[PDB]
Amino acid sequence: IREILKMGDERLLRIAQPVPSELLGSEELQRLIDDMFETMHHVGGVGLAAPQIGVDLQLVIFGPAVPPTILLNPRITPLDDEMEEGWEGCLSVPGLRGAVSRHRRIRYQGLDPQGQPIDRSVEGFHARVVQHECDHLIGRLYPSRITDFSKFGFTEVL
Ligand code: NI
Repeated sequence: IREILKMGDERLLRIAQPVPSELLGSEELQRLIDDMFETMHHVGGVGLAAPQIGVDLQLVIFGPAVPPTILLNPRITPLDDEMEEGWEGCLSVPGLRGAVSRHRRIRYQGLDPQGQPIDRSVEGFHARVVQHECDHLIGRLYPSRITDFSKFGFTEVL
């Protein structure tokens, strides 16, 4: 159970480095992956990005069902311009929720932990989780994507 970094920490604002091919299939990576699974489970997240536990790598884990997925070096492509508002919380932003507008429909690509391509087109909540998780790899937390501040508040008030 590694510590979740909280908003204010410089390490959540870094652009993350790509997982070098050398780590693919490795004991080092598998250990990092299990560390993130324990931590994500101990605090009840549906997602977690390696920079939230201070690990500077393009690696997210996630999974209204979404499959358990370990996604490395991702790239997102919107499939159209349709956008959609939904509630987001973040473990690095305890006590708060915002409404955020994201692409309704995305393709995502990257590598599984063995080096095998991932390639998926998804919609709705599955597309939201992935966009949320990949924003952490470019140093972005949801309050920086809010355009309607009437919907930003403390979870106990909203
Ligand atoms: Ni998050």
